Amino acid sequence: GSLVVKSGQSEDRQPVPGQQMTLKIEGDHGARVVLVAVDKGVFVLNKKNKLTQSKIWDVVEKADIGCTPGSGKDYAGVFSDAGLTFTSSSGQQTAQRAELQCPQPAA
Amino acid sequence: LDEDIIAEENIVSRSEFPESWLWNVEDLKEPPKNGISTKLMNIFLKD
Amino acid sequence: FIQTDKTIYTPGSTVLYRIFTVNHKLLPVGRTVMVNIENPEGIPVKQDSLSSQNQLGVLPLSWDIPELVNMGQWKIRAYYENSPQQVFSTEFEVKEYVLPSFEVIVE
Ligand SMILES: *[C@@H]1O[C@H](CO)[C@@H](O[C@@H]2O[C@H](CO)[C@@H](O)[C@H](O)[C@H]2NC(C)=O)[C@H](O)[C@H]1NC(C)=O
Repeated sequence: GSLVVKSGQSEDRQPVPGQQMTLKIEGDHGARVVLVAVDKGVFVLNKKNKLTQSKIWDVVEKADIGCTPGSGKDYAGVFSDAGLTFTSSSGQQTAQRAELQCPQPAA
Repeated sequence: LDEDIIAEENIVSRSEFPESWLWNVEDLKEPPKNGISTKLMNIFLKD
Repeated sequence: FIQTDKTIYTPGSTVLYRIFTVNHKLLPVGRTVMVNIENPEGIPVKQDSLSSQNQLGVLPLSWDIPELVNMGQWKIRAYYENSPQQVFSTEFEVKEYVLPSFEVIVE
């Protein structure tokens, strides 16, 4: 989607403590949004373990079943490294895989 | 008093100092302009 | 995915936490979640079991920190009911502090 949070007011920069201001929220139709407003001095003390969208895609990429940036030793190695299985009626089929994780590089 | 200063009794102290607040839930059901719903939340600030 | 209102807390304060329950397509799913809160040496002190069905994949919950507590790093661990071996985790700290009034950047 595309959730954006911005100021509703266009003037009165640095408002007074306790002042009413308008929070403007643009986002996808039908979505439910959760909020929290934190002093930044908490984050100056401890900014670890903050969740973000980039870490979400990082967790998904760590859950990927493909292990190689393409190609392969043969047609079977192409599918097996990509994360696919193939089996034909003539007999040609992919290599057997019994491990969930990717093989580790020599490094 | 008559002097050029705010008297002490009507000085109103700031006291709402929590660090984290605005633990609210809202649903985007406003009219979608290009598929985007524009929600206006008028909210109190703290001290 | 677990969001906390702060990354670090005081003894005698409240921890607000929302758990977002999504499937593999990152879309909200309604399942039963088992959540546990563990001490610095790994002792579960509070545990929950709740389903997010008809709540749009959001579990807002709360818990109060006692003043009798061991300061250090505290861990929240969570897993679905139908997948107990896949454990998710995020951390926070408990300390005796007041917030500073300024930030220091070392560049
Ligand atoms: C008393 O409580 C403390 C925590 O306040 C615990 O001891 C800690 O053990 C961890 C290792 O798991 C160390 O990293 C800490 O430095 C220890 N804290 C200390 C020494 O203050 C434990 O539950 C009890 N320890 C003692 C010595 O009584």
